[PDB]
Amino acid sequence: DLADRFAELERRYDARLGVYVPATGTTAAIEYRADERFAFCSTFKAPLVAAVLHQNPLTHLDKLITYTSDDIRSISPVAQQHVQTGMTIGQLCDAAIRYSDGTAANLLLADLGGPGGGTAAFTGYLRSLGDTVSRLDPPGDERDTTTPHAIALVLQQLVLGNALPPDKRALLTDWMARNTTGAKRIRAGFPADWKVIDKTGTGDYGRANDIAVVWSPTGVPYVVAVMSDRAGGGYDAEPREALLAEAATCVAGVLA
Ligand SMILES: *C(=O)[C@@H](NC(=O)c1c(OCC)ccc2ccccc12)[C@@H]1N[C@@H](C(=O)O)C(C)(C)S1
Repeated sequence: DLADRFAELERRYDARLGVYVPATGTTAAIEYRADERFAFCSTFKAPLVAAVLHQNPLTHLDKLITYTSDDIRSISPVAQQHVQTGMTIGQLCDAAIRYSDGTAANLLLADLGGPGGGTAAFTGYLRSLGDTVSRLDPPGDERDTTTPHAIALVLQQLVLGNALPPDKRALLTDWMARNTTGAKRIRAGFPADWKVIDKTGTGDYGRANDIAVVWSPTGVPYVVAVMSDRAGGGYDAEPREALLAEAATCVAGVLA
């Protein structure tokens, strides 16, 4: 049984784990806590970049955005070394996905505009793709959570579907392919000849997420959503990337 392995991982890492791989032609859904809520964390940044991409002509990626000292409130490795010059929407997009740049995310939200610095327009974007589950706005807390199941179906639609026109779908896909942050999660649990694109998230209460699209060596695709937290260790509990790698390995197994 596959759920025994997963429960084993949860015991080992003293974690709660969430896994969802949506069904295909010959494969059934892989699901484990696939319907419980977990924080979004940085993972929202991927569909956030789709939101922006969808919303505008491609040449909008060339609009220059200025931001100051007070705009830099979270880990922002790219927004630090630009604050002077400014940054383009495309550069912010690049930074949001590939480096999980928090300031880049907050500026891209602000670009979407509307109430709540853009989080309503954002949620609106998710409703439009049939996601009634997620919500952007404390383990368990309703706010800024999604389910392994809801996010995986969102990513499926963005990377393998008609949510974005080929050209814009491509741009999203490329940024995730060249992610710098996911080396030790889903990537690590799949053989080197499977091609894996992903966006990660990480937070307090030992939260660690990875959402990905994978392609078998013969080009068959799957969406893989892995979400976890470790409330057992309190606010300052450490994220366990291993747990994510391991789960992926167990998922790599079934799909190989
Ligand atoms: C999005 O998850 C980012 N995470 C954090 O900035 C973050 C955090 O955010 C609340 C404002 C709270 C606690 C921690 C603890 C340790 C690292 C980061 C945070 C960025 N994304 C992460 C990712 O895995 O994609 C990251 C690159 C480690 S920071």
